[PDB]
Amino acid sequence: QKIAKTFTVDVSSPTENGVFDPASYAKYLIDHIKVEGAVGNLGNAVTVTEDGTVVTVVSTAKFSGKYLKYLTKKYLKKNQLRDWIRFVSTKTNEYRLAFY
Amino acid sequence: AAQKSFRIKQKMAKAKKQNRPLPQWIRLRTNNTIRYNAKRRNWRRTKMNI
Amino acid sequence: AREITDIKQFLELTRRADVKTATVKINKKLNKAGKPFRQTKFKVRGSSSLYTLVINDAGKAKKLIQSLPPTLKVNRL
Amino acid sequence: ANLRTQKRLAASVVGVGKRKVWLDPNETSEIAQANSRNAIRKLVKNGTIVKKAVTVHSKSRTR
RNA sequence: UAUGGAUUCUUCACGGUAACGUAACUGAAUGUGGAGACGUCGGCGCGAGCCCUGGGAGGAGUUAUCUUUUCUUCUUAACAGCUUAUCACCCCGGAAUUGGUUUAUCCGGAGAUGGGGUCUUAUGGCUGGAAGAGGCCAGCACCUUUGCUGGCUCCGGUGCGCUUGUGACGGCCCGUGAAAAUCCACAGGAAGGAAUAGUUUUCAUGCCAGGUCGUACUGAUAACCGCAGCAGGUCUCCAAGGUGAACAGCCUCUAGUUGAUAGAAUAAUGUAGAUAAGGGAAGUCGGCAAAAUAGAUCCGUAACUUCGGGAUAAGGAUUGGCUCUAAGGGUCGGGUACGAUCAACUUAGAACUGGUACGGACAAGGGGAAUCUGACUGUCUAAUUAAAACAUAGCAUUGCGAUGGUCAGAAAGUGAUGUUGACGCAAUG
RNA sequence: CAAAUGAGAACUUUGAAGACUGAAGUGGGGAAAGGUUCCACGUCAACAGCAGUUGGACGUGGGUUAGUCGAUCCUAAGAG
RNA sequence: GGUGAACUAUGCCUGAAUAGGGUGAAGCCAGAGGAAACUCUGGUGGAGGCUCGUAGCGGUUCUGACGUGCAAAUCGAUCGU
Repeated sequence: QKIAKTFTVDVSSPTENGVFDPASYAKYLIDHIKVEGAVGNLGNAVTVTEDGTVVTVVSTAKFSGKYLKYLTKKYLKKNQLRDWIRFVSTKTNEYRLAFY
Repeated sequence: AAQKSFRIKQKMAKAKKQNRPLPQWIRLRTNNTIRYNAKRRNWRRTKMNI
Repeated sequence: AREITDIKQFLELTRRADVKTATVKINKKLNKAGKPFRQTKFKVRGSSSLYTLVINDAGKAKKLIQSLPPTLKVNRL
Repeated sequence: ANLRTQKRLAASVVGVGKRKVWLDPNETSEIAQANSRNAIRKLVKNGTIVKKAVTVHSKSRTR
């Protein structure tokens, strides 16, 4: 009911490469993740926390790794980072952005 | 047919062995007129019809 | 192909004199979502059949593996 | 070269059709040397031979 | 072929009221029973697979803009154990105010309803097989034999869905829809055995062996037959999505092909498709060929008739999109009359809307009034005649009671009808 | 369309396109029949009614593994 | 004096195959009218050498194509079932 699913994304490789802004990516995440069908209605349901190099999305409402990969793909397509970075899950809910 | 009999397979084997051209050396025998195998068979040309 | 339920039937099956191989399989499963327990399957290979004794307790499995005579060829996998 | 055998073998080895088997046009020599199922497996693992993606048949309009 | 288990001072077992249950639990001749062993159609039920579909765990696509989005993996075999069944059967009890009950109307004092049980294991579930496999991912060491290392492989829902299997039924027949090998069982009670031992290899475990022949591939616009790598012919299984009534036509997925001598040009005449102002069969032997009609819903439907039909008669209208409305269901209870969750597609209305268009492609009856003729369905001149010809049911006639009628055979201690018997067989119209 | 192969490419191979069969298929198997056409290597004289470096062609080989699939067993119409 | 039923004709034995619709037979359930006899209505049901129409089987017309053909009988449309 209040089970908190945590999805972590490792942005260390693009951060070190210098072509990624984790803060902007996270901001895009909060302002584009839609709850119940509409964006911004995350009434303290999902949160995004940034440590500078690893962005963690915790959720109590409906949210999925497929959703997160879709959002990340949309952001990298908006920023033209596709064909350069891949979104890959090392472990369950342990995704990362791989460069090489 | 895949489900053959032993007689049919024996005929198969005999025709398979007979279907070969003249050895290169018999053509060089003395007083020899045989130039080529005149009893050659292709599965398309002539049916064994057994 | 035959599943063994009792330890006593397992231990009278061990001493049947037609057993040559005993394979032990270690399994991870789910008792509760937060408590994934370990299961042990002792697969004794007789002539006609393969008997499989199942244990969901690590301690009982340890005691069984100890009480098993070392003469039998045990493949742990 | 003539990689008909290799294409048939790749389809059989990797479980899709010859229409989905993709052979690298720049490794023609390597594929030509590959004349066993084991060598075709080496190639598919090396990425010289790649399973084409399934042609999309979306059900979105139907839904 | 031995060990365990079973069975003995009541020698060849106990239990259950019973249906019957169990790990076993002697059983000869002889006899009997069952399985093998059976058509087709219809609807209904259940299951498998497939289709569809929600969440989640991965990979791929699109991303000017939108889409928690589009596509894809998330599998469980034979076999062993437990369990699970409609139908049947048993026990108690004794029923009209008849009740139970099917989609379909049959069942009950020859014992219904109700309550409690027994059984078949089709079928499903769990466990073993078995995750160690398969699949989906990620990574590592690289003229390296090539492997190894981490994760995941989860949980649901629905249906007049499609196909297959199964079950309980119902319809049909002057048609009632194989045999045998094999296997089991029962009846009977021959033989033999018990107190230091025996009985079974229909209980469990254990040991040995399983010969011979076929097996590749095509199975057809190129592996077969047609003189051929021939537009011909030749038996069968599996069968995704959309539209739609639809294994129609039309477009896609998996899979498979992209093979038919080509290049240039676009004359006449062709072959195959089309369109035509006004007229509308004046053409012609003849409306030949073509056109017109066409799906669904609603309305209306004549003569005649063997009352079943004719009939989709004839003849009219509507049909899109969008936003709504309404009706039609399954799952829980008050101290032993109020509500909540969800699939799902049918039907009927209301606005609004548009170059009045809407079965928008595909698909898809022209109709009527008569005459001749054959009742009909059916059959034939493969390769010029499909008909009014043949057949047919119906009707009628004929022979024959078996040492017989009709018909075979050169004969026969030979045959068909005939595994037959006048409600039959045979011969005719 | 391009590349590779080759003396030579409309026809071979690979990649990219565009298509079609459209699950009572041009797919996956089989029965009869065929008989090695299966597969690899080499090769183009003849054959594939154009071509051919390709092939069901030519040359050389390799390949069909069963107690459980089928025959074998049974009987049917019938044969004898 | 021999050889043919691998085509085809006809029995027999053993197997297999055949969308979706229209009509709506018997049987059964309820209701209405009537003094009665009975008559009528609505459902249900799923019959038929029934019907529209695929696969299949056949071959009407074009007297179409072809007619030194794809073919010593085929091709296309239209048709019968």
